[PDB]
Amino acid sequence: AVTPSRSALPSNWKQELESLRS
Amino acid sequence: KDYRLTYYTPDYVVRDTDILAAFRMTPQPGVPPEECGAAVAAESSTGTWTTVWTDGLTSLDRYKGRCYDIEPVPGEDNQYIAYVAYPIDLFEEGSVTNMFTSIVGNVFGFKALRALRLEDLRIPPAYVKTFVGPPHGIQVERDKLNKYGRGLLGCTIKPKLGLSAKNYGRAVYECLRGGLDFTKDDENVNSQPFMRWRDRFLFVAEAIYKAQAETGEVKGHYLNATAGTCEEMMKRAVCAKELGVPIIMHDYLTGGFTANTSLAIYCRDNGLLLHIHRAMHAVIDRQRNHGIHFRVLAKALRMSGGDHLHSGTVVGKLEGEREVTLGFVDLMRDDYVEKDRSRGIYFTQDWCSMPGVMPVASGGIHVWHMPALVEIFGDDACLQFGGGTLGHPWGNAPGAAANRVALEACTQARNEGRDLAREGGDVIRSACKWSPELAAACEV
Amino acid sequence: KDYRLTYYTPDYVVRDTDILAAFRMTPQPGVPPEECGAAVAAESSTGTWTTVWTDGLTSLDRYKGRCYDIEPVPGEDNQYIAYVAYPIDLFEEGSVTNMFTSIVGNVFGFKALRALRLEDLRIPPAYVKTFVGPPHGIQVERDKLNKYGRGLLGCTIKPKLGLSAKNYGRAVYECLRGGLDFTKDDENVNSQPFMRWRDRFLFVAEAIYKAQAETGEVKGHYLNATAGTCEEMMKRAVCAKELGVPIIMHDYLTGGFTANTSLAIYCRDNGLLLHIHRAMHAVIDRQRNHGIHFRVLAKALRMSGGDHLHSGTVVGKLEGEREVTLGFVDLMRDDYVEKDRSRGIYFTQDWCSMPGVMPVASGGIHVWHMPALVEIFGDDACLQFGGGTLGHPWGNAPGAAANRVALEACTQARNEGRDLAREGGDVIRSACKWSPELAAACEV
Amino acid sequence: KDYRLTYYTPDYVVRDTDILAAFRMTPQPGVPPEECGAAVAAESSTGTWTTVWTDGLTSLDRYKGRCYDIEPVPGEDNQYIAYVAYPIDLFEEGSVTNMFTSIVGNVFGFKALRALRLEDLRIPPAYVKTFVGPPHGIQVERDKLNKYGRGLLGCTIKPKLGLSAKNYGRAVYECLRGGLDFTKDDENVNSQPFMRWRDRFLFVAEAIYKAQAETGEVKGHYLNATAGTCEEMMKRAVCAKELGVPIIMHDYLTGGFTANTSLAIYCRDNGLLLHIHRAMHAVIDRQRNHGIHFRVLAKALRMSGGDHLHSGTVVGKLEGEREVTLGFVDLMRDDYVEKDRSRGIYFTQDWCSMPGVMPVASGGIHVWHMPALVEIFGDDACLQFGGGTLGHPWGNAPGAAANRVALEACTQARNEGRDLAREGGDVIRSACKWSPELAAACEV
Amino acid sequence: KDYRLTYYTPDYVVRDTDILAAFRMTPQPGVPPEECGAAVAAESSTGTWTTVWTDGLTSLDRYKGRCYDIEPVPGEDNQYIAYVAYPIDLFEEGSVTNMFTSIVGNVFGFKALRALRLEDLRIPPAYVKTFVGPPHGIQVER
Amino acid sequence: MMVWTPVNNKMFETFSYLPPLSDEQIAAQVDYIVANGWIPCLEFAESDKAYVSNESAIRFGSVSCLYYDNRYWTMWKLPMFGCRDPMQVLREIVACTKAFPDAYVRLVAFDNQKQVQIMGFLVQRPKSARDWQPANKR
Amino acid sequence: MMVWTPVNNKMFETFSYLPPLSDEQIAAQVDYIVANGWIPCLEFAESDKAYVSNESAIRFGSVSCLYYDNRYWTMWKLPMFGCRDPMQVLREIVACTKAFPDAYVRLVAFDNQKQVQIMGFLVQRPKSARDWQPANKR
Repeated sequence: AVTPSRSALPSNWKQELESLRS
Repeated sequence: KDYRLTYYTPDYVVRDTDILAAFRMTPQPGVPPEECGAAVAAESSTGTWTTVWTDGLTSLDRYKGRCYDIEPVPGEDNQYIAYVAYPIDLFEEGSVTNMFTSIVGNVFGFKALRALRLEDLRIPPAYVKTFVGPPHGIQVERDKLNKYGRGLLGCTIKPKLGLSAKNYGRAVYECLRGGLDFTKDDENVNSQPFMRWRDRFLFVAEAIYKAQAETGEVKGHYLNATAGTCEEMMKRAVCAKELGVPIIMHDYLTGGFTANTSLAIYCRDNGLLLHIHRAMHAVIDRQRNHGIHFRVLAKALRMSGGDHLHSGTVVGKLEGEREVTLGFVDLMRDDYVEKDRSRGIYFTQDWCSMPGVMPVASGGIHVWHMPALVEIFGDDACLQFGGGTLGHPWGNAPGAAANRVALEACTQARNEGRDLAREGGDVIRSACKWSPELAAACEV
Repeated sequence: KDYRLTYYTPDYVVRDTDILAAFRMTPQPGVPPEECGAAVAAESSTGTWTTVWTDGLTSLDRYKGRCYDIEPVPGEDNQYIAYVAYPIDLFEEGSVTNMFTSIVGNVFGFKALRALRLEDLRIPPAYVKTFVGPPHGIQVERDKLNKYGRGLLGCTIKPKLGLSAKNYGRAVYECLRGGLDFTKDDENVNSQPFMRWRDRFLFVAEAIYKAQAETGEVKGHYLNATAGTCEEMMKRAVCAKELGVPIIMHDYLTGGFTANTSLAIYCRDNGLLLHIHRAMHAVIDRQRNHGIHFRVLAKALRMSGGDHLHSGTVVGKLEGEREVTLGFVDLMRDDYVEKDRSRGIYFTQDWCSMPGVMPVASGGIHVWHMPALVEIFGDDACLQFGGGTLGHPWGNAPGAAANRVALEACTQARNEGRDLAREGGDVIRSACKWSPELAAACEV
Repeated sequence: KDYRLTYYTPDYVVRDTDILAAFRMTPQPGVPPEECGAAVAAESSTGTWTTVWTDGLTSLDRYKGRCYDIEPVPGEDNQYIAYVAYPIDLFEEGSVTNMFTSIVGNVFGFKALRALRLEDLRIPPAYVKTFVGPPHGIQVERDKLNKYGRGLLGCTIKPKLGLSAKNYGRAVYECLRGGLDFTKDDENVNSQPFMRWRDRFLFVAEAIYKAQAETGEVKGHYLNATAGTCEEMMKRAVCAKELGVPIIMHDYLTGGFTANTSLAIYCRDNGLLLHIHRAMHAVIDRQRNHGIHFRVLAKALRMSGGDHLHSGTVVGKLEGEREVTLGFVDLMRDDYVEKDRSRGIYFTQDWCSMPGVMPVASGGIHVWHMPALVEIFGDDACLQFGGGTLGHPWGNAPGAAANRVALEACTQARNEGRDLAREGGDVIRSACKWSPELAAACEV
Repeated sequence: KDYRLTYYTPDYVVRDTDILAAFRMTPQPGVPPEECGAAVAAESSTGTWTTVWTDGLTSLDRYKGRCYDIEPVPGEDNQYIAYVAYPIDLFEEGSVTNMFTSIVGNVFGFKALRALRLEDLRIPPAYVKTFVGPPHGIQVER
Repeated sequence: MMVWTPVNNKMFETFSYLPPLSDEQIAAQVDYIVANGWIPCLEFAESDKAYVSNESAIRFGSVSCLYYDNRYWTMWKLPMFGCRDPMQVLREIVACTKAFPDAYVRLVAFDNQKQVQIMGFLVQRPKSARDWQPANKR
Repeated sequence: MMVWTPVNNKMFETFSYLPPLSDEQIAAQVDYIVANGWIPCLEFAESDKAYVSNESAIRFGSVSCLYYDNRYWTMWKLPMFGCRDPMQVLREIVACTKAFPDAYVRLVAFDNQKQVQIMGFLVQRPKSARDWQPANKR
């Protein structure tokens, strides 16, 4: 198993998800 | 018989089909190491004499084990590792019973030795493929149980109210409903006057199906099939089959390899999982100078067949004893294991796609060992809790629920890249904030 | 779990139905003997901790073994004998497997102990009567074999020309024709590429019947039934039955008690005699401070069932090691054995008419040990000759004949009132005058 | 042995009960055709001599095959069709094994021949009625499956993610749910270390029942029963029976006719359908000058018993190779087939109400072959799609749905009187307008 | 399916547990020997096409026979010996039926070949020991 | 990339993956039946009896293999022996659906030569059935 | 001292005893999947198909051992071969729940080295499901 290096999500990821859900 | 020049052949080239053995050897004072290694290779028909008497046999010309290497043990003054090669023609195909008879049957009594311990065996691919092996193995087991990406959780049932079959089943139900994958017959619970086996099986089957209806997850209880006789043992395995329950249990060292292999084949033929308990292993495997190290007995079990194996605890052990435990856990689980002396692995072992066996670890008294267990074993293990679930002040089901929360939060934190060696206490305390069951277990 | 006061109950009155155990116990330094005896009585569900953690069970309330006496071993400084009583309700009726699981299943790993050896067991009449036991026992065996008033004689077959089944049978026939009662499959000869079992059985059956036609005496060969599985094992036992041959063989410690008891019941049901070989016993029984003394394993075998049992040699042993051997020979053979510490007998054993087992002794290289063997064992024993018959210069049949003459002359001299300890050399030399075969064996 | 006047009897009248054979025959240069036809009729007990040696038997007076006609092959210069009649008394009733032993057992090695191919056999009504034959046949199969008026649709499972039993079953579920009638074990998938048979059977049974619950249509998967032994084979057939699943599979040429007939009888007795795979047929049936043409092997299969048979693909074949394929498809399916040389049918075959076998055709890579397949095979066929379903960009279930839409639109268009040879592209494009799955498959 | 670079691996080292096959191979004219050896190694699920179509499987990543050597046949002009290694995991223990199904089940129909003969097989000790074998054999019989 | 839905997406064998056959499409199938000399017949089922089920298998020992309940539907009147004109079948389809508005209706055909059912495809789904999808089944 | 409730308290294997994973918690698990070279895939089921059941066993003989229905769920599109960025999985989670609002959705992962499913944990519970408890399950 390799060490899981983090991936900062895109700045609008919260926003992108909100538009999509609607 | 122990000529030292017939049997100690230090320029022998090891064949691929040979069975290799590494004996930790303690010669009687004044007996040279090459003579002892040769005597162990020879299995002389005189164990009292320690000298050749009747020499020249067709059991001792081409069917002879050869001592091909003797090494000193560092830090010891009278101990050696003797490496013995055995030709594959010596062994009955598919018979663990016969391999132990051939290798350990007589040499441990030889008078030229003061002490003798069998450390490791190299089982060649040509011998490995003669065995049916584990009925399912770790992968198939996870597919059949629908359970991925964490350890499995068990607990032993020790009822507070009686050892009757009905109370036994009530306790099974309470533990399983709370979050445990499995519960466990105690290794001595076979069929007694206080609780006859078929009554136990029926009430446990009601409990398993009740907790399964309630949780919506697959549930099991290791139903002990260990019996006085093969016919009684198969009567119990057949009963489990007919109840449609997932798993049974055998004490392979006290029942025996002949019965264990019969049972493992029944389980392969009828889709039962086989949990293996290792009672009496410490009679054989504990003393450093004499007996048979557990890694050999685990390798034997993997060949004879078992889907889970009791593999000890790592609570209270030093790093060096933990290196050893992880060595045999790799021999249990992996396809290919490389030679690694510091983990006590003396031979490269190629399992040649024989399915691995799930180690079963004793978790400690409490849930704070959960980060260490997840870090050491990884996901392919059952963690057994001996009183985590039941020393819990609110009873079996919240205790089960506290163990499951702690395992899952440690699993989550491990996948998120956190260091469980450092941050595991911080993982548990953070799960205590939203889980009242885990918070009550950590109050203890 | 190891309270010392729940489990160490010196005032306890031992019951008629209790199973008693005597453990030679080596506590870790600083751990008092009463705490260790109690821990062994308890069999705590934590073997790493050595302290009470989860206390209060219905498995620990009425089904608890009790340590009722702890006695120090004279001349030792850190060793004690702990006596543990177990209620008969703990045990599955007729299951040696379960008896071992209950008594030796877990305590040999307990961390408060440095070493632990199980010396003796008192098997109560109420437990003894649940076992089928030996298929025939010595008396039934002598009546069926028509052989009275001397030891039996057997030899292990080690051919000088090949290990093929046909050459194996030639050597059997040759050994049997000269005067031996039995010959012996080697314990590892099960069914190999060089010699498959059913071919071995057929050629041995021709040899047995040839030597029987020739001698006019009943003849046998111990046909090894030890297999990888219970089904294969019973395939072999059935083959022997159908050949109508007298005796088969099992390696009870490597096959297992579950398979051995199944086999012993088959043998009772079909009139086969069952020879028992004790391969791997020295893995368990050799070290004084740890394991399980052979007398316990012999007692287990008598319960599981065997008509003969390999019982060692007394060649090369001191008088004190001989006193031990004669102790377990009495536990094997007799109906009632009294407590006798100097013979290592810790408990009065009442076999309650369970048939005795015939010990099988390794005779030495030569025939000059014959007076000592007859004096020590008496008539109820098989004397096995490992190369008496075959180190003889004229071959197997005169070697057999030399062993039979020496046994019979020593038997005659014993019945006449002669002292075989003193006059045994004079008995052999006097038989050499009229027996050319015995005279040629002596020349060696 | 090859007298030419004994065995070549060109005025013989063919009896109704005779078995007829047509051999395409390539004589060694200088050997006349009448001598070769007679030699094939005779099956001389000397195959290297090529001449009469020991003449006059009761195996060669009334139990002799007679060469009753030799014809030249048009366009060939050294090839002849020899017609051989065999009396029905030569043959074991109901044994395909014995008919091939009698007809093709020896003559293909005869030195007077350079090459020999068995083209066709006339199986008489009197021999046909001795066979159990196919367990159900096409009609019964359609009634049991409730599926009328179109081809059946299959696909072979080649999982993208693993060959484990669980992943195998996931893929089965995804294909079946989308619209396929069947999925297919690969012919080599029997029971391997990566996937043991009983695990495969269980997960496939869950998949079949899941897709059946979802679609409301009867679903199957051809579960490969091919084994090393008849007992292992029947163990698998019994497992399928107990799962209540509809269909199993056998590789009749590599398992053998003896095992295939045993299996076909089990399937008749327990209502299982039997899919037959033809692995190794090209070892025997491919070369034009030597071997046994597939139509003979198909006729053998219909007698031995199978409900479906792999019958090739007609993709990539010329009109003349398509004439041949349709010939043996008629021998597989129909009750009465007339002599038709241009379709390679050399004999009028009366199946005498023996049930027909469903041919299984490889459909191509894509769904545009659907009009040709429906036109050539008609409705009584399974069309297998090897990557139509799985080369589809949206995955297994829309790929299955795209194949089912295309089959059903081609079926609809055929019933409406449209010419699928001309208008099949127009049928598919018109179904693409309302089916997004078919439109995405045609984008490829 | 017959990529020639996936399946023809001329630097593969033969394992001891592999089953080896030697195919005498007659390619269709214009089809190079390395493409034919690879096709026999691959047992492509298209036998009419003789070209890759659906590529990427877990039956074709670790359970693949590899053509590790192609040699010319002396005196012949269009015949080659192709050597194929098969991993022992492909085979059902003790089942001759299944070994022929795995090795000769499909490739003799492949259109890229004009003719194909299976000359020899190397049966490894690890596979040999899974078989019961002859009931007695020559010695026991005598 | 769309997902074939597992919810309420029941199929009824031949032609159920096509749009529901119009009256002209049914008439053209009946022409195929008549030209072949086949005998049309109508069958119907309420929704709970429309698709395959296993409930009778509770009574069985180990013989469920290829047994399923609800393969048989209920016959509407009689097989239309001597049917030559397709307008009789279309009239009978209307009459069955009028008598049984909550019923699936299937058109079957029998071939008296081969003495076997030879067609079966659905001609009517009930509006009140939620079990099936209106060809926006994705 | 509280009582673990037996009513409407269904679990869905790994991580179901934790609070529902937020989008950041799902993204961090997807990072674990990607770093290991594993292949994420989504699966979904309606509430009546979501948890283990025994109904197919009516057809069986004595072979129900470790058989259970509803272990298989329905795949959403395809395994995301070559997935490197976690925002694709998060987008696909939203798309599946939008198409199937009454469905449980689970995220699985496959390890092509060991050729086996290696993860599976739930990412979405349907609001309309009464089968499960909102972490006030006591």
